[PDB]
Parts: sequence; C-alpha cells; structure tokens
Amino acid sequence: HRKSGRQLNRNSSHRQAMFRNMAGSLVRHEIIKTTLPKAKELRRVVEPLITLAKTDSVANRRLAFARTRDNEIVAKLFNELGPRFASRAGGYTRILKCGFRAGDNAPMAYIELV
Amino acid sequence: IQEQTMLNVADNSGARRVMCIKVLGGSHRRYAGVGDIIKITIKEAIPRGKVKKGDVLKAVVVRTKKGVRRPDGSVIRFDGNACVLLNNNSEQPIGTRIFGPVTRELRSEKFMKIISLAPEVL
RNA sequence: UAUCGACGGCGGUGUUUGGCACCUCGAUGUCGGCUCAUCACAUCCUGGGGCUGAAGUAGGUCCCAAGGGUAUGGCUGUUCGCCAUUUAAAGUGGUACGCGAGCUGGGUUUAGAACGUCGUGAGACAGUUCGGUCCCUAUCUGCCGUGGGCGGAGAACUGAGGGGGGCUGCUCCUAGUACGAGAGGACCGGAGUGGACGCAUCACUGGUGUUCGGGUUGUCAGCCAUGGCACUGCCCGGUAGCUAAAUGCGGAGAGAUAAGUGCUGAAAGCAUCUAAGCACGAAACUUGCCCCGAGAUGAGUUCUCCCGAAGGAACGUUGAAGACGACGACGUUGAUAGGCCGGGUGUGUAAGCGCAGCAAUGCGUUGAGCUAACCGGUACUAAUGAACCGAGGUCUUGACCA
RNA sequence: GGCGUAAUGAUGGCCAGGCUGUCUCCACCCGAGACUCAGUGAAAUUGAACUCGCUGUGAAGAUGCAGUGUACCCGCGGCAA
RNA sequence: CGACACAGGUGGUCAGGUAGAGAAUACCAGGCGCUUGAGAGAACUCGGGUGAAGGAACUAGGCAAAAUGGUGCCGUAACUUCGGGAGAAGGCACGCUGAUUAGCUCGCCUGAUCAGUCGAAGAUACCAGCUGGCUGCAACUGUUUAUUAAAAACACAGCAC
RNA sequence: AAGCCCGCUCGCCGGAAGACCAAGGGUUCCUGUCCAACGUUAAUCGGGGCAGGGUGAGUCGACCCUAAGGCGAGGCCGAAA
RNA sequence: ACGUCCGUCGUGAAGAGGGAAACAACCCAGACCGCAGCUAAGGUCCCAAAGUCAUGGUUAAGUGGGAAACGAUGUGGGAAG
RNA sequence: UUGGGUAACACUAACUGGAGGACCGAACCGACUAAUGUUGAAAAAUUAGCGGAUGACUUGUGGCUGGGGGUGAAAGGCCAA
Repeated sequence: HRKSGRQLNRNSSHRQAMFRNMAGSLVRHEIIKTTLPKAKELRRVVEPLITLAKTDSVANRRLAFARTRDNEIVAKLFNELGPRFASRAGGYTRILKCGFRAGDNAPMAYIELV
Repeated sequence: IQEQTMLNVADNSGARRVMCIKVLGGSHRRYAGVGDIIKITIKEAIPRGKVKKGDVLKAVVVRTKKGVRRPDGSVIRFDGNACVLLNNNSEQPIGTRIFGPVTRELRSEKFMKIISLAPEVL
C-alpha cells in the first residue's frame, strides 16, 4: 500500500459530497452525531470555511456559500460565532469521541461549537 | 535497430536509404546497435553505373534513436538512424566523405581510420 | 590395417517399421502444435582426451562434457518437407508417444453444401474442401506460503539441515610474425571492453498519476466572478512514490580424486607407476558465501514471567506490520495522530477598483492568489479505568556446601 | 452443360498504404465484490479405512503389495499433480 | 403468458414540454428510490477505458481494437445496360467578437463581406465508410436447417422441350 | 424501526418506472382491526389474514347484423352422426 | 496381431498347512473339537521360538547372486615332447 | 417540357419529374467471430464486435387444410418446444 491519504468509506462520489451537509449541521445546531470517521474530516469542512470568512467582506462571504448550500447558517457564521472567536486561532469546534450507540455499532461524539 | 528496418546512409556511395538485414555475431530478438557491423541491402540509390539498388553489402551503425547513457550519467538521443557502407578491405568505407558526428569509444580502441574522416565528435 | 571398406560371420539398442490380439473398445475421444507445472541424458561449438590417409598446417572419425546458451520468419490446418536471411553452439530420448478436473483448437470421427469417384439411385466413398459446442463453488491427499496451540509465558537470539552457474567473445601490451620458395598461416600471463544469468537499491536519466493546474461543450445558480452535475463531462500536462530502455554489488584460495604424468619397489635376484606404500594431477566433489528454515522426533535455546505473588493475556492510541492471526511503537516519566504556525513543494496572476474595452475578455494594480496523502516546532485537543488467563516450586537418585 | 464474365454479395485465399496490443512484456486505477462483521438461510456431492517417506517389486512410473525408515494437532489463502 | 413479485414475451393513443442537423444527450410536468447489508487501498476474472519503440511479427482469417468518419468549396480514375460508379480518390475551410451586405413579407430563416482576437486541438463536448489491389465462387435483393452450417446451397426474370 | 411516516439534502426515468386503454387476469380497489401464515431480512407496512363498503347511463360497451367460411332442411348416392 | 491347432508339464479348477523375502503352480506335506508329545515345511546368533551343533573342504570374492559372442603368465592342479 | 443545331433520324444543354423486390436509416432487421452462462426464468439468454435495412415486407384478430397426412422454390426440411 502507500501513505495515509483521505478516506473514501464508500466510493468516489459518495466520498466533496458528505463533507457538505453535516458540515452546516455544526452551525445550525451545536450538536451532531455521525460515526468513527465521523466528523473527524468534517472538522475540516469547518475551518476551512471559517477564516477566509473571518473578517466580513466580499472576498470571503462567497467562499462560505460555496461549500455550504444555505443562507440561514451562512450569515449566522458572521455577526455570530465570529465576531465571537476573535482573538482565537484554531480550536474552532473540536470534540471528544463518544461511546457507540444502538443499531449500527459505531462510536460517535457530538461535534459541538466552543 | 532490428531487421527489415530503414536507416539513412552517411557515406557517398550513391545510396540514400538502407534496409537493415541482420547483424554479424549477434543472435537476439532483433537488434543492431552503434558500432556493430551488419550486412544490408540498400533500397533507394542509383540503379546505374554499378548495380547498387539491390546488392547486399556490409555497413557500420553510427547513429540510432535509442538513447545510450555515459559514465557521467547523461543520455544521448538522435533523430533517425544512419550507417556507413564498407567494402571487403578489412573495415574500409566505400564512399569518400562521411556525414554526421561519431562517438568516442568508436575511435582509439577500435577504429583509427574512421575517426580521421570524422568531421564531428561528441 | 594410416580416411574408405565389399563378401561372410557374430552381437547390442529398440528411436523406425511389419507388426503373433492374454491387457483397455460395460470406451486411458485422434495426429502435431500451443500454452503450463514436475522428474532425466547414448550431444554441434568451446574445454579435457583416443585414432589418424596425425610430417607441419588444415581437416576426418570417435570418447567425454551441460557449465552457460538453443532468442526468430514467408506458403500450408498440417506433424516429420521447397526456401530465406542469422547463428561460436544452437544434440537426443522418457515421463500412460508427460502435461485439455492448466490453455489454445487451428486438425480428425455430426445436422448444410460443393467436387470427384462408385451407383440408375437415394446415397456412398477411414477422398478432399468451406462453416460448426469440449463442462464442474476439490471434500481428502500433495506441494508452495502464512498463523493459531501443544512442551508455564514477554522480549532478544541461535540455528542442524534445506536451495544456488557460469559461459562466450572483442580490444590493448605481444603476429599478417614464428614456419614456408610461394601460397598459406599458430602460441602463457596480467588487464580493459563487447554479448548474457543470478539478492536489492534510485540520489542521477526515463516511464506514470479521477492530488493538482489549464482549455472547453451542454445545463443550472439572472449576467460577471466563482461553482454543481455526466461519481476527474470532455481535451492537454503533470509531483511524490512505485517502477524502467537507471544505478551500486556478485572472489580468490584451500582440501580430496578421475584420465594422465612420475617416485620407491616386488611377484619373474633384470625390468616395471603397484600388486602394499607414496609425490602431483580436472570449470566436476565437500566447504567457504548468500537464501529458507524447529512439524529438523537429536520437533532447540535464552532470560525473565504462575512456585500466593518478582508477570502476562485482554484493553486504549498508532505503525518502519499486515488478507484472518501475527508482528512492531507508544499510552503523560507521551508528540502517536489531528489542529495552528513555520519550513520544504504544486500552479500561475487574485478579489476589488481605476482607467481598461462595444464585447469576448485584451490592461494596470499582483513575478499576485489558491492548494497539498512531506518535515519541524508545538501537546492546545485526543491515549481512562478496570477486569482477568493464572501451574503452585511432582519422584526414584552422584559430588560439593553446612 | 463446357468456357468465360460488369454490378452486387456478413462468401473463400492473398498483397499494399494507414492504423490498431492482436503479438514481443507489460502499471495501476474506476465502478460493483472478493477478506472480515448483523440478520436471513438451500441444493449438489461420500464402500470403508486413511499423515507417510525411500527403494524394490508388480502388465517394467500403486499412498493401500515387500523391506525399512518415518510420521505432532488444528486452521487460513493459492495453483491445482 | 412463461411452475414463482423469472433482467424473457405482449396491441393501440400521447413522437410539437424546453435548448439541435432529428420522435439523439441535460432538464420542468408526472412518477419513483421494490432489482439484501457492514468493515479491509491481497493473489486471484469477468466488464472497461489504451500504452513509451516496433507494429500483425499473433492468427486458419487483423477475429478483436482502432482508425477515416458533420458541413461548405475545389476536385474526382478504370469500367458501363452511361442509369452508375462518385459522399471514388485527393486537398482546403469550418471558434469566438465587432461593424455590415445580399435573398425574402418576415422569421427567434438562409447565404456571404471586412476587421479584431484565443487554444495544442474550433463539427474542441451529442453519430460516424478506413482506403486500395489481386484471386476463387455465386449473378444481385430475396430464400434456407425456429435449438451449432445462410455458404460457392435454394429461387429468380430469360431460354428450351 | 437501516428500508413505517415527516422535513431537508442527494439522484434515477422521460416513448420512458409518465397518462389513457385492448386481451387476459379478477376484486387484487377503499376503510377499520391485526399479522400465526405470505413479503429471498425486519416490519407498529402491504397487492398478506379477518370483517365491512365500493363498479347508480336510452345517447360508453354488451345486446343486433354480417365477410372468408360454416351449419341445418329438401334433391341425389349398400348404409350412416 | 493380447491365435487357430497338437504335444509335455504345470497350475485357475477341488487344496489346507509351509518355506521360498512377498507369489497359482519350485520343494515337503494334506484340515473335527479341546488338549499332550513328537516330526515334516522351513528355520534354528539376536529381534524370533529352536545348536552362534558335528566332520571335511572351498572362496575371500562380502562374492553372497542377470549376464553374453570374445580376451587373460590372477592363481591352483594333472598329463605329455 | 423549353431553347438551340439538324431535313429527318435524332443530338446537345437546362429544367421538370423522380422510378428502382435500390442505398443509408427513426422503430428497429439480420446476426459471421469469441468470452460469460451451461441443476440460465429453462426448452437456448447476456456482453464486446460485425453485416444488411418499403417490401415477394412486418404484425393483431378471425378462418381454412392434418398424419403415414398434406405440404415441400425437396432441407428429408415442416406439419403445436
């Protein structure tokens, strides 16, 4: 084999996809629940997304509504949740894994936004 | 270079192109490198004067497409392929002048007369 | 009697052919080739030798030898043939004429048809020709590799035996000289290089990428900018890495024999290589060297771990590991992974605005942005708790110690 | 019925230009799987025994005859004698 | 209908819903997700898309694959029942953008002109003849083994008894 | 409750899985209550099991007639379906 | 040609037991039961049960078993010029 | 049909017209070479190619002819797998 790259749990398409959505979920509701590879890569769908969207302007707000198709939680990312993370670099919205739930055995935390 | 291949001439015997037949002292799946004498049968030339177009003679490959590496590590590659016709007189070109550069290992150790007529040396 | 060698006589092999029907036709479907795996020798060149129509040279015939190498086309379905251009050599035979529960099917023994021959004829003819199917998820056994246990376990090692090849040619220092009227035409050793078969490694050269960048069509977000979909739309290019027409490395020597060359010395007080003894003498033999390897029955070793506790299996986070299992690192005495920053890279000129321009989009501001499956710094985030497998120092019996 | 013959014919053989892996030799990737896990769950197939090895013998290439030696258990994957 | 909720078979109407050379791709309307799942970047195929150099050398046969393969202009051989063969062959152009001319009543119709301009590629994204020569046979379309042969087999107008 | 239902997001089809019908099948349609049996998993779902309800035309179709053709009666033939 | 047809022998037939390593036919010898003794096959140093038994001799080859047309002062013995 | 040359026979040019069991084809038709499949749904299907394509065509329904039959452009082909 080779080095550790991304992780296509399924195929190619099913693998930009998925990232979007369940990405705008951590801005609409400070609580999300996926699996193991869960939002570990969604921690990326958000920041990138924050920053380059930090300071309000034209060459930033657009990049926002490009990955996340939504007007509700695209403006709230501004005027809220920033300026709200001003003097803070990184640590945007991490999370500690949680024990697996019923049904499909798969441990899942709860993204959350600190 | 293999059998039934078409290469250009370097000497002035009246021949233009050449159709490689086989090599002398080499039994492999088609092959004929630079410095290896091979019997051939020219294709395009002067059908008069002395029966040229059709006769089978010997020649020495001088330039080829394949790239050869040198002690330094650099590889040299040419456009097409060329050769020089030789007569019965132990390794002796039939033509008068030769066109095209030549290698180094094809001088001192081996041929000393072909170099004397070589207008270029890489 | 120095190649050749009749008549005749005596044998070996059984590759050829004819072929005495006990074996199979309650049927091991046919030739050859093809493709694929396994187990050997009555050989052309080279090497070492015997005879010589062996003066020398050059050849003829025969023995030995596989060590390396036997890599190719045109007509025909054809097998063993017309032939062509190379080749130092490019032998032969067995394996149920090895090999179809591995392949190929081009051939022969089907339904059509054509043709000749036989027949009045349908039709026929081991006569020919065009088209025409050849199956199965192996249970057992065998072998090639990988593991779990058993002889109390973690870690680090050893390792009987098992597997292995070298050959040929060119060039330079010495020959178109020695020899011979001429023609013609040979020879240690030390080195460089040309053809080839054997563990890896790539920095250099080169081949590749649904990372990435660019062009562009349809369509949607009104247009522009910037993007989604045809699971990179299509077209062009391309880094790491793996790879390749890439690169680094791959003994000598020693010992014992055969053919053969000799020593000493008898049987025959001579002589003699032998008959006892003995000195030398082959690319082959053993070893050296590299690879595999305790299911190598001499089936191993070591230390430490259960002999009431001096550990270990399970677990958690990741691999210089990996199909399951295993293996290896770490678990706060932490950098293992991610984020952030920086370093090292891939592309190529941004948003906006000014003046641009009718516009496409050409300009200036930007030799500007955007992006990454490398590395470092940095623990900021994420590596807890706790349970558990668990024999209990088995005997008969030599010295030393007390 | 013999000979011969435009156009046409998925008819048979053959040669050239261009092109192509068809071949000389061959890397990975993509979709859907294989390897493992939850649930749902047949049908084919077997005289008995059965882990052999080295020779010999036999209709002169049988694991099962003769003489010795030897053979640890189970499991996964393959190419398949 | 075929034993079964078997990718088989089965008549008519809607062929002007929107973009092009069309009852071709993408997409409203309408309908639907009723063609078993989860984890790991083996060896091991079938399907699939082409390779640096050579290139059929494979092969019974280039089978398979590929290539040419829109439109407009120029041009086009042997042969011939002069009908044809001929989109023979061969060669060029074919993007976008600005400003215009011509035909017509007009088209969101068609044919052109001048200038500027970008890419390797302009029919840059939906099909799609490769071409040529020799030879055997049958004339051709058509007919023929529904379940391995469509072939030089059969038939046919014509000729003859 | 991974495949019953709601919302959003992401897609498939378009002579087609769209709409209206013939033949044929036939109540399989709708509602309520359930599921032991059927649905190649589960099911609080069903074209499944049980009990009800639904297809109210003179001008729709049947009903009527006729074509190829067929039948019965008289005529004529050992005999006669 | 894995015969037709005669002859001798021998087996398959209707044969033990047993040796010959194994064996259809070579050698010896013929089946009630349980049991005792003594012999045959063959074997008798050990595994293996029975004498490492008696007299004499040969070979030295380990020959102990394929082997031939052909050669030999290897060696021993005998007769004759 | 028009115009032109010619007496005519007829010819040439343009136009008109557009046949032809003709060629490419929507829907599709046929189907040479291979692989897959071969306890396929079962009475023969899938994939990559390949050739031919308004008529003597294709198709629904109704009806007629039957076994030693008929029929048959004869293949021993067909007459409910």
